[PDB]
Amino acid sequence: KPFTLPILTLGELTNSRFPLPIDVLYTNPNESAIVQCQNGRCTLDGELQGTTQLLPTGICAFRGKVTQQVQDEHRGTHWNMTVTNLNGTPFDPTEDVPAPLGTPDFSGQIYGVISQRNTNTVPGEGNLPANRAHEAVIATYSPKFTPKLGNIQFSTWETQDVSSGQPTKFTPVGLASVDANSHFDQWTLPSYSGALTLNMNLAPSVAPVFPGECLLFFRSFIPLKGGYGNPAIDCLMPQEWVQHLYQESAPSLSDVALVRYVNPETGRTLFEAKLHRNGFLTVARNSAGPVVAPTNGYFRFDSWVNQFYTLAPM
Amino acid sequence: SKPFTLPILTLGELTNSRFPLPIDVLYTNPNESAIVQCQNGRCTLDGELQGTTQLLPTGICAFRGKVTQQVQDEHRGTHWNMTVTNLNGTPFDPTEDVPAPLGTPDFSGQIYGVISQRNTNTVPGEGNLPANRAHEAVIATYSPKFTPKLGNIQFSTWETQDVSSGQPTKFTPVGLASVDANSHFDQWTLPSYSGALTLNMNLAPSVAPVFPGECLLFFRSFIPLKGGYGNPAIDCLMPQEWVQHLYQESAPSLSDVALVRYVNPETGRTLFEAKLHRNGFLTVARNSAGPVVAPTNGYFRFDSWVNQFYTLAPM
Ligand SMILES: C[C@@H]1O[C@H](O)[C@@H](O)[C@H](O)[C@@H]1O
Ligand SMILES: C[C@@H]1O[C@H](O)[C@@H](O)[C@H](O)[C@@H]1O
Ligand SMILES: C[C@@H]1O[C@H](O)[C@@H](O)[C@H](O)[C@@H]1O
Ligand SMILES: C[C@@H]1O[C@H](O)[C@@H](O)[C@H](O)[C@@H]1O
Repeated sequence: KPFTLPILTLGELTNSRFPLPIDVLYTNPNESAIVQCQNGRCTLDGELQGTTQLLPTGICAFRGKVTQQVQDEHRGTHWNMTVTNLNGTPFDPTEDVPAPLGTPDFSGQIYGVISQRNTNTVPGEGNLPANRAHEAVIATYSPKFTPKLGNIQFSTWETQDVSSGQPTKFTPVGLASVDANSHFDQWTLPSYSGALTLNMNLAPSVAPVFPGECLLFFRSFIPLKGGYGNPAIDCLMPQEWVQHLYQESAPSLSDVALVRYVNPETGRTLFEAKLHRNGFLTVARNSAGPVVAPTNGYFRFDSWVNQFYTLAPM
Repeated sequence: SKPFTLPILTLGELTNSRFPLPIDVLYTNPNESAIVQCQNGRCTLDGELQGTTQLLPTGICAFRGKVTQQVQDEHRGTHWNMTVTNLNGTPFDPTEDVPAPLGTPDFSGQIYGVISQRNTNTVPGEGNLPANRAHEAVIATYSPKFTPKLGNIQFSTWETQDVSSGQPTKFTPVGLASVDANSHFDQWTLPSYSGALTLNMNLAPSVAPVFPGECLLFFRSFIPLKGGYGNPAIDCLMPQEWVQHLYQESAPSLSDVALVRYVNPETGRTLFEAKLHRNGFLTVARNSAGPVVAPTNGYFRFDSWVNQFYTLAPM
């Protein structure tokens, strides 16, 4: 079965690491961190890895139940919630995954909305349940962030109106802050089972091997609740590529696919890239920053090549 | 002729094309009195997007634009006029043959979400990272001030001051503010995209069974509530992944109807069959309302092109 990529353009792609559209292609050759994100991880023959799942609505989402308000040194009102799988089934910590699929894969203060729909109903209210929603923050670097253990903590501005024991949804929206105390680092993984524990079942780190090459990312700018900043989240492949590869399950005929970024209006190749078996792109570029190209551009699979292939410089 | 196909995503792997929600259940309601004419999640089987449908899951019920004015409510809350662009940031051209900017909500109600802003500019001499803010907001799509086809809408906030004019603004939808009587939630009533006395234009057509004994089959999602009582749902004709797939493939439609079977892969058994109509919606032979009780690892498989006169096996 022939390997293919979707023919979605850049303006028709979304980030696999946060629910955002792709804004630009981006490189950063001098990156010192190990790149080992856990969402947006899929091999070219369709094997999902890390915490990657298929739903755009599941990325950095949680489902579960609030148990109780809990004490925390930091500003706000804090709440513990058990978390299930996104489909509502109990999370089984013995599954070979780092954490429930969809769990955030970076250090930071994730801002979103917690909403609840009660299980019990009121006969006087048409046998309909009570609801509430409030803004919430999840500090993924907190020692109380333990999604692999089945529970996490979030904070609210709201001091009282979060109910215990009721079905709870977290809808991510952006970051609370990128100030010095907010520990935003997109390449630092959370400790999924808590402080001082080793993460397990990780999707592998990715890196260029060939001289002169660097990773190419699909970059999205992420909203902020407050403060100064222009934070971004870079994914290895957009969510639509995860979904496509998973569907197709095309055998990988070598370790490296040659892809061409094409202008469909003109037919011209803007640049070429290596698409590696584990699901990431490299290019021959010696600079950091956006790739300035039209958003109607798209990657086209050309052929299977190998580690010895020399890319034309961007 | 390029063969027609559906994605092999299961129900637990599909999302709603009318609001950013996972699909929860398949659903019928034969006795529905409203005309079904939603504008998001509209795609022909040969890949033609219709209505306000676009491809991004992040674009559904999203807005992009700039705030122009603050207006305090008589009683409570603050209203903000917002001039909207296309989601890709280019100016919205109202003479474009669409009902409204792609992604515009397609139903009456109070849509609850978060408005966020990232300022364009920084203060000369004063540090070079832009200022940001986000607050909860509500968009009343039934409001006379909801005129996205004219290039502007209004949202309201609890926040009374901290929303900036002339700065890039994003609306991230989250759910509904209310489903009380005064909140006018009706998923099949279209907004008046240009205001109340003006006719909507360039609409995707209404959908309905033709053949006796059939009813529409929907992909149903439950939508969060900011407050109050209720368990509101949003029904789409096809999930967003089917829109994306059909658009990609652009397979010619070889009859008016693609016969599809909902299959249990564990047993290989067909649970039921359905008609997938050329204009992009499903019907089944069912004479009851409510969820279809089936495993979420079940999925629709294309069987063959049939005629509109084909008689469905009763569900
Ligand atoms: C819920 C809280 O209300 C306050 O007025 C705001 O200043 C906070 O940002 C937050 O939204
Ligand atoms: C930089 C400042 O951060 C705060 O959270 C906001 O409320 C202000 O509007 C401003 O953007
Ligand atoms: C921003 C507003 O703050 C208040 O405390 C809340 O009661 C409202 O629901 C809203 O969130
Ligand atoms: C029914 C009530 O509606 C309000 O908005 C909520 O704040 C309460 O928690 C409760 O759900």
